[PDB]
Order: sequence, then C-alpha cells, then structure tokens
Amino acid sequence: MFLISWRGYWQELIETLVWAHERTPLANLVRWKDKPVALSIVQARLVGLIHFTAGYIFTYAAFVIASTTGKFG
Amino acid sequence: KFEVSDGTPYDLNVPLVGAASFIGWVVPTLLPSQIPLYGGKGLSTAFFASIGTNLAKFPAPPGMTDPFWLLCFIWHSGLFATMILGSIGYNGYAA
Amino acid sequence: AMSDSVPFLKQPEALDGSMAGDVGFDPLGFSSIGDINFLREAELKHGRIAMLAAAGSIAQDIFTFPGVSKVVGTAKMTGVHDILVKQGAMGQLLLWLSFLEVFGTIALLETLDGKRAPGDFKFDPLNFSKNPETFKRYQLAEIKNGRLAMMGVGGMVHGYFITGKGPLELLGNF
Amino acid sequence: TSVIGNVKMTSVHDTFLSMEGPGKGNQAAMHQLLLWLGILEIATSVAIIQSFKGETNRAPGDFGFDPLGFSKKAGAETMALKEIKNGRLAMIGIGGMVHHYLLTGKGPLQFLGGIPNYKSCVSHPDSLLPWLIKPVGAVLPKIC
Amino acid sequence: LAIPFLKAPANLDSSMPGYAGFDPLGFSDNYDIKWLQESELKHGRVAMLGVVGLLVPEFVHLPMYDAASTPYDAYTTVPAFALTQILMGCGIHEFRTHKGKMSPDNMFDDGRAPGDFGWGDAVMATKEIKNGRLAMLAFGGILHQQLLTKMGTIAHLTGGFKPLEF
Amino acid sequence: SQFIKPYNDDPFVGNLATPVSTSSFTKSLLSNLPAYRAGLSPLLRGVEIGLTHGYFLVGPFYKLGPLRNSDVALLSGFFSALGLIIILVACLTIYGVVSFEETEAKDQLQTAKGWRQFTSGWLVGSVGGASFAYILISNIPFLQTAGMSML
Amino acid sequence: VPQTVAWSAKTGAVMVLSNILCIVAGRYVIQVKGSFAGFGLPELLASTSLGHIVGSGAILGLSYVGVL
Ligand code: CLA
Ligand code: CLA
Ligand code: CLA
Ligand code: CLA
Ligand code: CLA
Ligand SMILES: CC1=C(C#C/C(C)=C/C=C/C(C)=C/C=C/C=C(C)/C=C/C=C(\C)C#CC2=C(C)C[C@@H](O)CC2(C)C)C(C)(C)C[C@H](O)C1
Ligand SMILES: CC1=C(C#C/C(C)=C/C=C/C(C)=C/C=C/C=C(C)/C=C/C=C(\C)C#CC2=C(C)C[C@@H](O)CC2(C)C)C(C)(C)C[C@H](O)C1
Ligand SMILES: CC1=C(C#C/C(C)=C/C=C/C(C)=C/C=C/C=C(C)/C=C/C=C(C)/C=C/C2=C(C)CCCC2(C)C)C(C)(C)C[C@H](O)C1
Ligand SMILES: CC1=CCCC(C)(C)[C@H]1/C=C/C(C)=C/C=C/C(C)=C/C=C/C=C(C)/C=C/C=C(C)/C=C/C1=C(C)CCCC1(C)C
Repeated sequence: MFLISWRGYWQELIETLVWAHERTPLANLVRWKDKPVALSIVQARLVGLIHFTAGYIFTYAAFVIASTTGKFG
Repeated sequence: KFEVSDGTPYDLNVPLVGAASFIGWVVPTLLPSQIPLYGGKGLSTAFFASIGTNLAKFPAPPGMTDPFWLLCFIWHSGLFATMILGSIGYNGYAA
Repeated sequence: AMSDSVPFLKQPEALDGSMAGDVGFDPLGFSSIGDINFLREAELKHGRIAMLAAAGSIAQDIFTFPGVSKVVGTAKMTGVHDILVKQGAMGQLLLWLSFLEVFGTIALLETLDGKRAPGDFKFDPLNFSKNPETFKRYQLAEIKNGRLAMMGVGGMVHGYFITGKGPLELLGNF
Repeated sequence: TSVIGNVKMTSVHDTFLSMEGPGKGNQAAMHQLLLWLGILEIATSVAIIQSFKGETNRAPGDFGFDPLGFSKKAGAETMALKEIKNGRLAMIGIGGMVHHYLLTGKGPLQFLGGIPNYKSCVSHPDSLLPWLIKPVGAVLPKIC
Repeated sequence: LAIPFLKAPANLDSSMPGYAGFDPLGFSDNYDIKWLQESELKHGRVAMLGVVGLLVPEFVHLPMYDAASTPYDAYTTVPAFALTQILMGCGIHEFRTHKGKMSPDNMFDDGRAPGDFGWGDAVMATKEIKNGRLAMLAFGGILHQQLLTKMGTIAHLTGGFKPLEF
Repeated sequence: SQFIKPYNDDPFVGNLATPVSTSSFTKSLLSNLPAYRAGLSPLLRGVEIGLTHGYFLVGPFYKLGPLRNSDVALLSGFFSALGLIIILVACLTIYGVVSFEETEAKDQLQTAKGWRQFTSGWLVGSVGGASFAYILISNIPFLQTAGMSML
Repeated sequence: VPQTVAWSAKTGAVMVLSNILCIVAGRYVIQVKGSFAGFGLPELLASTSLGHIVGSGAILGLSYVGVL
C-alpha cells in the first residue's frame, strides 16, 4: 500500500477528514496539536519497505522453523 | 416556528401528512386476497391480525416463516412511500 | 409563577389558564414540545370517547337491545367486540365514525391555524350554553367528566380483564 | 400474616417480591408502592432540576405541603431544625435496626427488650444480598 | 351553513341553486365552479334516469330482449352491442346538445349557464338539484342492493328484506 | 423554498447550514447536551458525561468478555470497564497537560483548570455510572439474560 | 392458469369502451399536438394503441377475477 499508492490521494483524504473533525459536534471540542498530513514521499517508501521486509522475514522464518519441526521434530 | 434549517421556517404538517397517508395507505390495502400470507384478509387487516396473534404470544418473537415479517415489511414500505409522497404533495403544492 | 396543582413546580409557559380545567398541571412539559391546541383537541376527543365508553359499559351491564342476546350470548364488554366484528356491527361503526372523523380532520386543520377553538364543533342543538357563564361552567364540567371518564373506562375494562364480570356485576359480586 | 407469614423487617420486601410478578404470584404490594412513589419522585425530579438551575426560588425540601397550617402557628420558627434533627436521628436509627435484623432476626422491639440478643436469635431467611453477610463467619467472630 | 365548525366556502354564493354552504374539501377553490355545477346536473339527471331504469324493468319488459331476473343484471344478458350503441348515441347527443365544445374553457364561453340546454323559476332549479342529489345516492343504494341480493328492489322490500352480505 | 443555506450566512466558510446540522431539533439537542449546556461548571459537565459513558461501558465487557460464561462475569466486566475508565482518564489528563496554557480562566472547558475539573468530574461520574450498572445487573435477573428470563 | 375467455360481444364492448376512453383522455392530456379541432392521425393512432393496451389489460383482468 505504501509502495503503490502515492501521496496526493492520501493528502486529499486527510483534508476531508480534517474538515469532518472540525465540523463534527462533541468532537471539535478536542483539537490536535499537530496538523494531520500525509506521510512524505521518502517516508512512505521507507515505511512500505519496512512492512515489506518484516513480512518477508517473518513469513520465511515461520515457514522454515515450522516445516523443519513438522517433518523431523 | 419549527426552523428546518438555520433561517428557514417550514411547516412539517406532521398531523395531516401522518393521518392522510395512514388512511390513504390502509384503505386500498383492505382489498382481500385468498393467498395464505393474507389468509383471506387485506394487507392491513392481515397485518393487524398478525400483530394481535404475536402479541398474544409475548416474550416469544415471531418465527422466520411466520407471515408477520413479510406483512410488516410490505405494509411499512407502502406506508413510508405514501408518507413521503404525501409530504411532497401537501408541503409543496398546498392546493 | 408556581403551578396550582403542583405547588413546587414552575408554571408551564404554554398554560395561561384560559382553557377549562387548567390548573397548571404539566410536570413533564408536554405542552412545550407539542402544540397546546393539538393536545387540547386530543384530550377532548379521548375524553368524549371515554364518556361514551363509560356510559356504554354501565348501560350494557344494565340492559341490551332487542335481539342482541341472540348474537352475543353471555359475552360482555371486550368479549362483544370480536363477536360483533364477525356479525358486522363494529364494521358499520368504524365506517361511520371514520366518515365523521374526516371532517374532524378538517376541523383539526382549522384549529391548528388558530381559527377554531379545540373541540368546538358548533354542536349545540338544544342551546344549553346560551349564557357565556353557563358555557364556561359546562366547559369545565365537560373536561372534568371527560378526564374522570378516561379513568373510569380504564378501571372498568381492566377489572373486566381481571374478573370477567363487568362494572356493575363486580360492584355486586365482589 | 396469612400472605407472608412471620417475617419482620426486610424479609417482607423479599417475600412480597418472591410472590410478585406476572406468573410468579398474585401480590403486587412493593410494585404498587414503587409505581406511586416513582410518580411522586419524577414530579420531585422536575422540581430539583428547576431549583438547581435557579429558575425557582423555592427552598430545598419545600413541597408546599402544609395542609394543617403549622407554619402559621406559634413555635414554627424552629420546626425546620426539629425536622432536620429527627431526620438525621432516624437515618442512624433505621441503619441500626436493619443491621440488627440482619444478625439477630428479631425486629426492633424484640431487640430492645431482648437485651442479650446473641443468646436467643430468631431464625430468619437470608436477604437478597447474602454475599454481604459472608465475612461474618470466617473474618468476623460469628457470635450468633 | 351545512358544516358550521368549518369556514365558509369563498367560491360559493346563495344565488347558486341548491346552495347549502357544503364544500368541506374545497373542490370549488381548486376547480371551475361552472364545470362542477354542470357535472352535478348531469350526474343528477343520469342518476334519476337510472333510478327509474332499475325499478320499472322489474315489472314490465320489452319482448325484444330476455327478461333478466334483476334489472341491474340486464347488461349481462342483452347483446353488448346494445350497450355500445347506447354509448355512441349518448356521445352524439353530447356533441349535439353542446356545440362541439365538450371541454373546460370551451364550455360556457357563449355565456351559457351551467346545465341549460334550451329545454324550457330558480325554485324549480333547486327542486331539480335536490331530486338529482337524492337520486344519486338512491341509485347507488338500489344498484348495490340488486347486485348483492340478486333480486329486484320491490321483491326485496315486500318479501324477506334480508341483510346484504358479500 | 431552499433547505440548504451557507453556514452562519457566510458563503466562504467551510460549512453548510443543513437540516441535519442547523434545524431547530438539532439546535435544541446540541444546546441541551452537557458538553454545550449553559450554566454548567466543567466539573458537572464531566459528571454527566462520565455517568452516561461509564454506565454503558459495563455491558459489552460483561456480555462478551473472556469470563462471560463464568459465575464472575459481571465482576470481570465491571473491572474491565474500570480499567478502560482509568486509561481514558489518563488520556484526558495528558491531553489537558499538552493542550492548554495555565490561565486564570476556569469556567470554560477549553482552559487548563476547566479541563482538569472536567477530567475529575468524568472520572467520578464514570466510576459511579459503572458501579450503578453493576448494582442493577447484579440484582435484576432481566438484565443478566438481556430479556431471556421472560421466556 | 388464469382463465381467459373466447371472443364475444362483451370483449368487444370492453375494447371499444377502453378505446373511446383513451381517445377522450388523449384529447384532454396530450400537451403537444371545437374540442376535436387539431385532432390528427398520430394522436388517433396513439389513443387507439393505448385503447388496445388498456382494453387488453382490462379484459385479461376481468377474465381473471370472474367478471368475464
Ligand atoms: C378492469 C381492470 C383491471 C383489473 C380487474 C385487473 C386485474 C389484474 N391485473 Mg391488470 N391491467 C389493467 C386493468 C385491470 N387489471 C390495465 C388497464 C393494464 C394496463 C395494460 C393492466 C396490466 C397488467 C399487467 C401487466 C399485469 C396485470 C395483472 C393483474 C392481476 C394482478 C394479480 C396481483 O395480485 O398482482 C400482483 C401483485 C403484486 C404486489 C406483485 C408485484 C409486481 C412486481 C413484481 C413488483 C414491481 C414493483 C417494483 C418493486 C417497483 C416498486 C418500487 C417503488 C417504490 C418505485 C389482476 C387480476 C398481472 C397478471 O395478470 O398476473 C397474472 C400482470 O402481470 N395487469
Ligand atoms: C402513495 C400515494 C400517493 C401518490 C402516488 C401521489 C401522487 C401524486 N400527488 Mg399526492 N398525496 C398523497 C399521496 C400520494 N400522492 C397523500 C397521502 C397526500 C396527503 C398528505 C397527498 C397530497 C397531495 C397534494 C396536496 C397534491 C398531490 C399531488 C400529486 C401529484 C403530483 C405530485 C407528486 O407527488 O407526484 C408524484 C409522481 C408520481 C407518483 C408519478 C411517478 C411514478 C414513479 C414510478 C414514482 C412512484 C413511486 C411508487 C410507484 C409509488 C407507489 C405507492 C405505494 C403506496 C405502493 C401525483 C399524481 C399534486 C397534484 O398536482 O395532484 C392534484 C397536489 O397538488 N398530492
Ligand atoms: C365508546 C362508545 C361505545 C362503543 C364503542 C359501544 C359499542 C357497542 N355497544 Mg354500546 N352504548 C354506548 C357507547 C358505546 N357502545 C352508550 C353511550 C350507550 C348508552 C348509555 C350504549 C348502550 C348500548 C346498548 C344498550 C347496547 C350496546 C351494544 C353495543 C355493541 C353493538 C353496537 C350497538 O348496537 O350499539 C348500540 C348503542 C347505542 C344505540 C347507543 C348510541 C348512543 C350515542 C353514541 C350517543 C351520542 C349521540 C350524540 C348526541 C350525537 C353525536 C353527534 C356528533 C357530531 C358528535 C358494541 C360492542 C349492544 C350490545 O352488544 O350489548 C352488549 C346493546 O345491546 N350499547
Ligand atoms: C343511426 C341509426 C341507427 C341504425 C341503422 C341502427 C341499427 C341497429 N340497432 Mg340501433 N340505435 C341507434 C341508431 C341506430 N341503430 C340509436 C341512436 C340508439 C340509441 C342510443 C340505438 C340503440 C340501440 C340498442 C339499444 C339496440 C340497437 C340495435 C340495433 C340493431 C338491430 C338489428 C339487430 O338486432 O340485428 C343485429 C344486426 C347486425 C348484426 C348488423 C345488421 C345486419 C342486418 C341489417 C340485420 C338485420 C336484422 C333484421 C332487421 C331483424 C332480424 C330478425 C327478424 C327476423 C325479426 C341494428 C344494427 C340492437 C342490437 O344491437 O342488437 C344486436 C339493440 O339492442 N340499437
Ligand atoms: C325533479 C324533476 C325535474 C325538475 C323539477 C326539472 C326542472 C327543470 N329542468 Mg330538468 N330534467 C329532469 C328532471 C327535472 N327537471 C330529468 C330527469 C332530466 C333528464 C332527462 C332533465 C333534463 C333537463 C335538461 C336537459 C334541461 C332541463 C331544464 C330544466 C329547467 C327548465 C326551466 C323551466 O322551463 O321551468 C319549468 C320547469 C318545469 C315545469 C319542470 C318540469 C319537470 C316536471 C315537473 C317533471 C314531471 C314529473 C313526471 C312524474 C315525469 C314522469 C317520469 C316517470 C316515468 C318517472 C327546470 C329548472 C333546462 C334548464 O334550463 O337547465 C337547468 C335544460 O336545458 N332539464
Ligand atoms: C353536547 C350536546 C348534548 C350531547 C351530549 C352527550 C350525549 C352527553 C352524554 C354524556 C355522558 C356519556 C358523560 C359520561 C360520563 C362518565 C363518567 C364521568 C362516569 C365515569 C365512571 C367512573 C367514575 C367509574 C367507574 C368505577 C370503576 C372504574 C369500575 C366499576 O366496577 C365501579 C365504578 C363504576 C364506580 C345534547 C344531546 C344534550 C344536546 C346539547 O345541546 C349539546
Ligand atoms: C408536614 C406536616 C405534617 C406531616 C407529618 C407527619 C407525617 C410527620 C411524620 C413523622 C415521623 C414518624 C417522625 C419519626 C421520627 C423517628 C426518629 C426520630 C426515631 C427514630 C428511631 C430511633 C433513633 C431509634 C431506634 C432504636 C435503636 C436504633 C434500635 C432498637 O432496638 C431500639 C430503638 C427503636 C429505640 C402534617 C401532615 C401533620 C400536616 C402539616 O400541615 C404539614
Ligand atoms: C429493604 C432491603 C434491604 C435494606 C436496607 C437498609 C435500609 C439498610 C441500611 C440502611 C442505612 C441507611 C444504613 C445506615 C447506616 C449508618 C451508619 C453506620 C451511621 C453511622 C454514624 C456515625 C458513626 C456517626 C458519627 C458521628 C458523627 C458523624 C457526628 C458527631 C457524632 C458522631 C456520633 C461521632 C436489604 C439490603 C437488607 C436487602 C433487602 O432485599 C431489601
Ligand atoms: C433507545 C433509544 C431509541 C432509539 C434512538 C436512540 C435515542 C439513539 C436510543 C438511545 C440509545 C442511548 C442513547 C440511550 C441513552 C443512554 C445512556 C447510556 C443511559 C445512562 C444512564 C446513566 C445513569 C443510569 C447512571 C446514573 C447514576 C446513578 C444514579 C448513580 C449513583 C452512584 C452515585 C455516583 C453516588 C454513589 C452511589 C452510586 C450508585 C455509585
């Protein structure tokens, strides 16, 4: 998701969400201190890389340990 | 002085629309049918009879195959359609 | 500032004390939500129907019309309804009361515009209320007996649901 | 006593409620009390809300109920003090008598006259909160 | 004046024959009054003819047809081309009594009154309006009784007078 | 007859006046909610809001928790509701710490002292409402079975 | 199967009545075209096509419900 979809779509969605929170009663009493923005281009590349790499490692580690354990242990 | 918006006073006409739509939906649906869902009665009368039958069996809800759900759905669908159309006709045209 | 019926409550704003039977009794504030004239027309219609029902419960305990005991047998009050749904009397009553209540709906349209007093159908053939003082006394008596009759019909029908006797038979066979 | 038997202080509430309910029995005593008291209490709720916001300058606890005119009598300037004092004393007293019935099962007058109340305890049904009397045996002495 | 608790109809006047101030729905406030009076008189006259036509066939019959037991039943036993011819003849009679102006905003533009076709007091007009108004409801009653009991009106009245059911 | 108008008669603000947003029913309901009702201290707003939310918080924990089929289901559900209440109170506290400057004004919700009063009221109301729900479900068999005791 | 009837004079009467009713209704409600002035062949075709549509529906319905 972070490597295929890119920033401007998510920024426009977050703009709609900012409008929704500012216009919703009983929730506009609560205000953010930092403005919500989409992740930057490099940050999103890094985050997609991190989720991708963690999935790679955990998938293969589970497969290799459980397969060797099931066949031999 | 019901405001339908920030500065838009509007007459909802809830008594007239409710009464006229109820009568204009119930009276045509008094037409009988010999099908087992109606049981020889009209849609409104079979619905009211089903209400009485299932209220005679309180706690116990009507079953899935019981005609109450289909009668209720069709009757309230036609009633809501009549109420919407009656609200449109009376609030808009008013003549 | 304070109500007369409930002395520890502030007087309702929509209750000025002009309508008959107004003792400032609205603790739940229903007249602030709904229209006061719609509520008054509802109160008078419920009360008049209850007056007829109370007098009818007592008289149907006292006597029945010729040929009624052939059709209803020993059934009383509520038990009559179902039977005379099949015979057809309740259908005729429903038809003609619905016909009258169409013009009653037009009268409700008149009273919601402010151009008609609630419950006023101009029905005084015998001219009982020719004096506005006698008119006021009759309005107070009508609304008091209507509310008492609402209580009475509640009591009579629920006593019949409990014992199956009816009002006067329960008064005798208690 | 033909309806509920010899129960005295809080088993009246329990016994009536055991015989109350559609299907459960024929009595409706506590439910009738709850109905009429709840009507009075809703009408009181509106007054508390009005006096809280300041829309009414009525005194707290004043419902205008003085049919016999004791406020227009002599010595009425201390009646509120006697009301509040006897109110607090009755609060403490009914706390006393209820916690006495929960242990001895007697009731107020038998408890007052039977001064060594742990030598003769009347057998009584458990209340509708029996868990609260659980530490009496293990944690507490359980003299009775 | 007919319904005292409702406001008077603003499009109604006592000059109209048969006026009683009876328009609770307000048809006159939404439709042309002359069209309504013309329709009332035609419904009237046709219902008077129908009242007579549901009574007299119970006793006398034309030999050209088969005598239906019920005078209402006659439309089911005579040839239907009779009814089609009656429709077409009534239509040419509507075209001839009028001047071909068989529509609103074509009617009454000659200054034609509602209901006059040159066949003749204003007490007589009220008599007409009332005897047609009564005949409409009477025709409804006679037709539905003759349909529900499957018997003639005088046969119903004199013999049995059983309650109608369906 | 137009039902949608610019918000606050301002056509360039980012809002519209709609029947859902600006009708008399909506205005009455919003102005009568404890978060907006006039004449309330922030503490009492907190008390009302906490009573409502803490009262309804017991139910899902009691009926759907891992101990729901045990005899201590209600006790576990109330304890879970209390833990959620404490977590939310910590959330309220840190929000007020980072969101507001220390000002003399204390009669408004969006002040530091006002938010602390609101948090105190919300904690006390939430604990009270959860305890009230616990008492009612403990003592009434209708609430234990969600109506199935009538069958 | 719903009962339909063989052709008779009643069927012809219903069809003719439906056609004439639709001709008059088309005279009254058609927006773009003494009372039968401007009456043209397409309007007659439209009215008689609706007259067969309404007559067919009425004949089938009255045969269904027993009126025949
Ligand atoms: C003398 C007048 C007359 C009479 C007595 C009848 C009588 C009848 N007609 Mg008929 N009809 C007439 C004139 C007449 N018609 C005319 C002038 C026309 C125009 C040509 C038609 C066209 C017509 C058609 C096309 C059909 C009938 C059918 C029927 C039969 C209906 C059976 C039933 O219960 O409906 C069924 C009742 C229902 C509730 C079924 C629902 C139908 C669909 C599935 C629902 C569609 C609605 C949809 C959801 C939209 C609603 C949403 C909304 C909010 C927008 C019934 C015997 C039907 C028939 O013969 O069946 C054997 C049929 O199909 N009629
Ligand atoms: C469901 C019942 C129903 C229907 C079909 C209509 C239909 C109509 N009314 Mg009306 N009305 C009703 C109930 C209804 N009304 C009631 C209860 C009241 C009293 C409150 C009024 C009061 C009222 C007034 C005061 C006026 C009208 C007018 C009109 C006409 C144009 C305005 C309009 O809404 O067009 C709606 C258009 C259509 C229905 C045709 C389009 C068809 C599509 C498929 C939509 C239909 C949906 C669906 C099939 C309906 C199913 C009904 C359901 C019960 C099964 C139109 C013929 C005005 C007029 O000029 O007539 C004299 C007018 O002045 N009405
Ligand atoms: C809420 C009113 C009400 C209802 C629903 C019923 C319903 C019924 N009554 Mg009952 N009844 C009523 C009031 C009512 N009654 C009154 C007020 C009396 C007289 C004190 C009676 C006396 C009575 C007897 C003696 C009998 C019934 C019977 C019956 C049953 C058959 C109908 C019948 O023959 O009625 C007949 C009833 C009447 C002729 C009474 C009419 C009185 C009218 C309504 C007074 C109002 C007129 C008013 C001046 C004009 C209004 C003008 C308008 C613009 C407002 C039926 C269950 C019969 C039955 O089955 O018994 C078990 C029977 O034998 N009724
Ligand atoms: C414009 C003038 C005119 C003409 C020429 C006709 C012609 C006819 N009308 Mg007619 N009618 C008219 C105006 C006219 N009408 C008007 C203005 C009205 C009032 C609105 C009526 C109302 C009316 C009714 C109510 C009836 C007639 C009937 C008839 C038919 C009678 C012959 C018959 O039954 O055999 C049937 C004829 C044909 C199938 C076609 C004609 C073929 C030849 C000519 C038939 C010869 C039959 C012969 C004369 C008699 C045979 C039997 C004999 C041994 C006694 C005949 C076709 C009757 C009818 O339709 O019966 C079926 C009928 O009941 N008409
Ligand atoms: C109650 C019966 C009745 C009455 C009082 C009238 C009265 C009137 N009609 Mg009228 N009419 C009637 C029935 C009646 N009609 C019927 C049933 C039809 C359908 C065929 C018509 C068709 C009709 C048309 C087409 C026209 C009139 C017109 C008139 C007016 C003529 C003015 C005039 O010359 O004054 C003098 C009026 C009279 C002397 C009235 C004569 C009516 C007599 C009294 C009826 C005879 C009764 C007798 C028993 C008939 C036997 C029938 C039996 C087999 C049942 C007048 C107001 C004309 C008018 O100006 O429109 C308003 C007009 O153009 N009428
Ligand atoms: C307006 C118009 C007029 C008209 C008129 C109309 C016809 C006026 C007729 C009016 C009548 C119907 C008024 C009825 C009141 C009934 C109530 C008050 C009694 C209720 C009983 C209660 C207390 C009880 C009960 C009790 C319990 C519950 C159960 C029982 O076991 C015991 C018990 C019975 C004690 C006329 C025609 C004159 C003309 C005029 O020009 C204008
Ligand atoms: C408003 C006003 C009026 C009103 C009035 C009426 C309704 C006033 C009603 C008043 C009530 C009855 C006063 C009750 C006080 C009870 C306390 C003081 C004694 C408490 C128990 C003690 C502490 C004890 C206990 C003890 C211990 C614990 C344990 C036991 O073993 C022994 C023992 C029992 C001794 C009226 C209607 C006239 C009209 C007027 O216009 C307006
Ligand atoms: C009906 C019913 C039930 C019930 C019930 C009820 C009614 C139960 C109990 C009710 C109440 C109100 C108990 C009160 C206890 C009061 C205490 C301990 C006060 C102590 C005061 C002191 C120490 C004062 C100290 C003092 C102070 C402050 C001021 C200075 C002086 C000093 C003396 C030092 C159940 C639960 C059994 C269930 C059943 O199914 C239904
Ligand atoms: C159903 C309805 C129909 C459809 C539409 C709809 C409106 C959306 C819907 C509503 C759904 C929702 C919105 C229904 C509304 C719901 C809310 C959840 C009801 C909350 C009630 C809180 C009360 C009972 C707790 C009260 C405090 C008690 C008295 C405490 C005493 C305590 C105090 C502190 C003092 C110490 C003693 C103790 C006991 C500890």
